[PDB]
Amino acid sequence: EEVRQFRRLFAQLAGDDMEVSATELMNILNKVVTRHPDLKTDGFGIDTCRSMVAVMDSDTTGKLGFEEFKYLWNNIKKWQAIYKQFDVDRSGTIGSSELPGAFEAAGFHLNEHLYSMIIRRYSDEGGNMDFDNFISCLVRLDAMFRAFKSLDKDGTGQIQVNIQEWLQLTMYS
Amino acid sequence: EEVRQFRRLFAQLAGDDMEVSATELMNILNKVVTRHPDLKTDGFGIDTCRSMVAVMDSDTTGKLGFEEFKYLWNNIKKWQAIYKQFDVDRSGTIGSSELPGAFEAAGFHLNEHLYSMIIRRYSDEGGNMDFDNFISCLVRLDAMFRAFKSLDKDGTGQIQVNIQEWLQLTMYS
Ligand SMILES: [Ca+2]
Ligand SMILES: [Ca+2]
Ligand SMILES: [Ca+2]
Ligand SMILES: [Ca+2]
Ligand SMILES: [Ca+2]
Ligand SMILES: [Ca+2]
Ligand SMILES: [Ca+2]
Ligand SMILES: [Ca+2]
Repeated sequence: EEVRQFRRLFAQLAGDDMEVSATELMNILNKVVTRHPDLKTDGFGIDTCRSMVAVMDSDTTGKLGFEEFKYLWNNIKKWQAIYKQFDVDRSGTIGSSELPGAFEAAGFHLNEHLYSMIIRRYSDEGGNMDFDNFISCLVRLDAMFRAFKSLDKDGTGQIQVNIQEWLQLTMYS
Repeated sequence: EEVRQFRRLFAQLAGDDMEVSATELMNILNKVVTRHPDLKTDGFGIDTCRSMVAVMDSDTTGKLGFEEFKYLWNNIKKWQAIYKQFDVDRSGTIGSSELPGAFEAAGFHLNEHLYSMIIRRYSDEGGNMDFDNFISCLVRLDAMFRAFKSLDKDGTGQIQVNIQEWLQLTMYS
């Protein structure tokens, strides 16, 4: 069964301390993207992986346990499919005019101002976003959405935080 | 005069569009750290530089204007001196027990929980933080402190933000 083998894959990757570190994540992600040249990327750098691990480290162990990893992994599989689905011109990258569609297909409805911010931070000089940038952006985006929602359970449209919560949320990412 | 030559240095680095991009920043920072082997680092990666630029891009031009760059540059000079001052064992890295002193010397008084979060995100398996990590952490930390303060001018100890402000603040960094 697929479930059983994924479980084994995690155990194999996590190794000795049984959790996946940012370095362990980087290695499996780069080794996997290489098998997909149709996904333009300069690779998953260590800093990007430490950001993805932190944002996914809900139990604050510093690394990814099975569930955290499973969630991340499935999200990546889903976003990888979307990435290719919306790269209509086969540039191997998500361009400025393909981004809104890709994000909305991933379940994220942002506005013009937010999209421009995203492009400025995760896209290149030509408004192009490669695969590792696309994936890390969405991992972070999904996480920031979840964080806001969990802090606004009554749906008031606003959250209130002190400096310690603020720094924990913004720095550990 | 030093002021005049720094102004020229910025103009030279910013080039054609007269602002310093993340790539332009990365290049000058790496070319400068190399002249200091006493500063252990795997170098300033592009993703780290895009994070530093975004967090410093107060006018949201996507790049660093003279003032933004000047502020960043002076901060780095100041933190570089502190980095060496507190690396008492000359490991070329700021270790777990040197961190609190370094940060407090930089004007940041955090608590145990915040420091542990920092170590988990910016230090290595051995609790060691290299130069590029140290600098990018403080750039971000200083920025998150300023952002909170500007949103809490009455000093109530809390800020209240909607989802759009939240995402702008957390994603553009
Ligand atoms: Ca491990
Ligand atoms: Ca964890
Ligand atoms: Ca495309
Ligand atoms: Ca990239
Ligand atoms: Ca420029
Ligand atoms: Ca700017
Ligand atoms: Ca040291
Ligand atoms: Ca580093």
